[PDB]
Amino acid sequence: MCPSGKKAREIDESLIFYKKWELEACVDAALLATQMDRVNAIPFTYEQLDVLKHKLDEL
Amino acid sequence: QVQLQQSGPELEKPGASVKISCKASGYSFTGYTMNWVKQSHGKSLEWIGLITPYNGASSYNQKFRGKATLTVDKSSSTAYMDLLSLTSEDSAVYFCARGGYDGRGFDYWGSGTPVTVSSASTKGPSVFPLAPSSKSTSGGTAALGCLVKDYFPEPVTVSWNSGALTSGVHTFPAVLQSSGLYSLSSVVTVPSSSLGTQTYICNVNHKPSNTKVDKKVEPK
Amino acid sequence: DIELTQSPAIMSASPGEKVTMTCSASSSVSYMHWYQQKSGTSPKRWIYDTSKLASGVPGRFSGSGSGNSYSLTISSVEAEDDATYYCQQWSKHPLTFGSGTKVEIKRTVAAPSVFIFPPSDEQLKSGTASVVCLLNNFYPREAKVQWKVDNALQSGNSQESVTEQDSKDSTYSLSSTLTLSKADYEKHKVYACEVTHQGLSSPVTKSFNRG
Repeated sequence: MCPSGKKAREIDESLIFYKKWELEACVDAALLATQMDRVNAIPFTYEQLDVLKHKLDEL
Repeated sequence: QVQLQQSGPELEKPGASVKISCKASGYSFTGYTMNWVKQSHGKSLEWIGLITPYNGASSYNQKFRGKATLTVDKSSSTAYMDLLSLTSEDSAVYFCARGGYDGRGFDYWGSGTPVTVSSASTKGPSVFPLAPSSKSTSGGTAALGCLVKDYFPEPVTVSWNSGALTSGVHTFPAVLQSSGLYSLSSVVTVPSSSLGTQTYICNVNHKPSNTKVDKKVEPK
Repeated sequence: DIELTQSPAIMSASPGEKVTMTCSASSSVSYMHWYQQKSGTSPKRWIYDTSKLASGVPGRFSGSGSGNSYSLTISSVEAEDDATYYCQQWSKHPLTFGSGTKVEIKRTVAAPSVFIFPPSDEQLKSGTASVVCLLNNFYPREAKVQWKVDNALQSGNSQESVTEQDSKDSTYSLSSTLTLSKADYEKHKVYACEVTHQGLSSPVTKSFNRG
């Protein structure tokens, strides 16, 4: 369950303060596919990145 | 052991820039974000921003955009922060701090880099003895110390007998004189019976003026 | 930006007591972290993810809270807990910190032991003279000092400085420094400082004669 109010509407830098589990719950894969180009400019950790990469493989 | 070793105190004229550094050891540098924080003397903490060393991506607190630039050198596991066009409101202590795994706050912090922005120039302390007597004999416990006068910028270090002596010691906060210079005392209480034999030395380090000074403190 | 309001600003606590400090966030926060900082040291991660003990932190610290109200609890306070504790929200960019709750430890009245130091010969030939008055290991923090030269109540020339609370005996110490010209120092003979404090039933004076 994405916490109330916390669902990602853009792939932007305020996602850096999402926990691994919150990324998984709050970031729809479609969204992420279309704003893929943003990710490599956001200072994500290797752990956060693992989760985002898992999302895109769901697809 | 994880360690974040920051560079020494800086003194810069209004309008200059300065690059401070943070060398990480004891872990995998690219495994963790690195963060910078500012603390104004006597104040709260403000987050400046962070960076992931692997690819150099970064993110800033808007308030610090332009004021600060974060970079890293992976091959020396060192993180850097450039502070531009300095004013007196940038005078503060700046920390680096590693972000704990998966967002668990900042789990290791560096010692802090104090930066002073002023027009005045470096001066080193003169270091005078605060010597005991029968005007410093409280039933076989006596007091003595060093007075470290007229210097700039902060900070100065003091220890006694080269770290040997810690119990009893009080090193006071520097005070800003009208001179526009700083000054502080360090003291320590001891038993009277120890004065004949034992000999006491304060050790003064002032990194900015490259002053390193040991005053033997004796009675009379 | 998320605004964090910590209270009380200053908490004073008798050892053994159970005490809680609060951090109100201006809007909703997913996780809060807390740091202990002691005068002159880097902050140390104390509680993280709202309620988990960071490595090495004694079990008597805990954290809780939901949504907007977070709290940090010391279930049995101890001399070494004297510090400032900052909350930090990890929820909305940019990260923000409260301005801290400072914890000072209650102990019993302890009068200052008082010592006076005349200006050193080395310093005199400089041009200026500094007489120092030390008040050692007292509690609580409030003390009055007064300088008097040949019984003339000084004023304008002195400056005080006070240590942070000791983490073992919980006391303070304070210095007062009277600064004069070689000239005005060479004038008079009797230099004293007079101290009053809660734990003194009358003023302690420590004086001396250029001699």
